[PDB]
Amino acid sequence: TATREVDFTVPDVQKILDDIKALAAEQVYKIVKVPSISFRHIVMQSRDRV
Amino acid sequence: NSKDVFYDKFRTEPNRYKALFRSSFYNESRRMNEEKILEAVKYSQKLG
Amino acid sequence: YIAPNPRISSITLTQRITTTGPFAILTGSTPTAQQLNDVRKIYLALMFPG
Amino acid sequence: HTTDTKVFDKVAASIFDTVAKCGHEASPSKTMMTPYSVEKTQTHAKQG
Repeated sequence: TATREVDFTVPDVQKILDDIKALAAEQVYKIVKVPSISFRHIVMQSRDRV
Repeated sequence: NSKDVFYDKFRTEPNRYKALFRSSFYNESRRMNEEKILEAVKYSQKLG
Repeated sequence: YIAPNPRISSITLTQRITTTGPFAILTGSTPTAQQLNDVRKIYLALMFPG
Repeated sequence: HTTDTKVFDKVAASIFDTVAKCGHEASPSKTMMTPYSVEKTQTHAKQG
């Protein structure tokens, strides 16, 4: 009669601490030599307008 | 290593280590344990 | 029919330390068929006042 | 403190390499590394 259904009454705190510790090592920036392109040009049949 | 143990009841809980058994170590353990049985079967089929 | 959250009655602080509830024997019991019928009667009385 | 299989593989490989470098050698097919199972001097325990 017991062990019929899974119970979640006791939480796992060690797993929570491990998750927070793993989250502590995230990197939210990057180091680059050139910036990204912000403007591009479309060449029409003209020689002096774009 | 304490021996002052008392027991109360059974329960069922989710397994935290569920995803850890696809590792290479467990695969190697199962594979060699199968292979020893295979060699035993081959030897038995050869001698008899 | 929904049962209350088990965490409301008891709290666990460590693995082997847990608070005890005053109605542990009642909260562990399960109804019979006649008792379930009585519960249905109670809710029928509640949903039709007078 | 991990669940990623790669980290566990690295840990197991380090343990086996350390055992090998001491002059001994341990068979990976008999080495026990698991939860919910303890065996000490011909005494077996599974899930309590």
